[PDB]
Amino acid sequence: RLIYTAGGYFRQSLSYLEAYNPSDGTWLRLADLQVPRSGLAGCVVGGLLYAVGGRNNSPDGNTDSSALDCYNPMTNQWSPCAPMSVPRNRIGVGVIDGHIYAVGGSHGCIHHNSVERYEPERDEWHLVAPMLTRRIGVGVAVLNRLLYAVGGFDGTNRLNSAECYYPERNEWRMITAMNTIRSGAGVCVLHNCIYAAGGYDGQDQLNSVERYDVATATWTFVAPMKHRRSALGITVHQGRIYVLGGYDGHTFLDSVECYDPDTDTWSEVTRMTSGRSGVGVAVT
Repeated sequence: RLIYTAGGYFRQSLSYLEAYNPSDGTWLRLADLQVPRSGLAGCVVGGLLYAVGGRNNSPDGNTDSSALDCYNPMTNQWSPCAPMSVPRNRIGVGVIDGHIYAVGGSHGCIHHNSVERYEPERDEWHLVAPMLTRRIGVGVAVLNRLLYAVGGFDGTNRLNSAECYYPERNEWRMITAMNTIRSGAGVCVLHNCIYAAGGYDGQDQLNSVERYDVATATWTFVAPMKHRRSALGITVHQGRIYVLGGYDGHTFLDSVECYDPDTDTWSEVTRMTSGRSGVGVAVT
């Protein structure tokens, strides 16, 4: 299994699809995205890598994207899917029972609270209950088949609040808020906890990391990462967290850091071939 990073933005939206091999340290250059996109999200269903939403920021235009695209590692080809009902830049996504939930994001100055669900076996999107909060730059994680939306930016304020979607009741419920306000953080599930790493609080890019325990309903803070970063990509590979790229207020980072939970330590393990922020990332 490899860590795939798709899209991103290094002063313009990017088409790169690259795959990292934590074992031999190699970066594999795969098929370009059909359209350059940043602020997208990545996920995996079946063995298929999906790129969701984002925005095409190009020297001749600036269009937020409703698109869903599917990459097959067995053919090294991209294929389009049915698009979401609205464009969603700085989207969050989670996977539950083989269905892709697209959460939040922006379309122009519209900041979405709407959420929609993609079924790959019918190739179709349907709207579910909207969030309690408009969130762009929202982190999304799935724990025990419940969908968590964490932090983000509602158009006026950045958020430390988090809410939880129950698919069986089609309703959102507020949970305990994070310790720190974070937009553009990396949010993932590791072991049985939700991690929120980095982000932007409206004043500084953050290196802090905190994890939510459902049993205690408490957001604990763990060892901070080496480099402050917002709009970072994040994923879990072989029981460790990987954060990729991001923006630190000056530079688009190519640093990749890896978190080992048994030692509560962050290690810098590789550099991307080129610095970038707002990537989608997944493992397949």
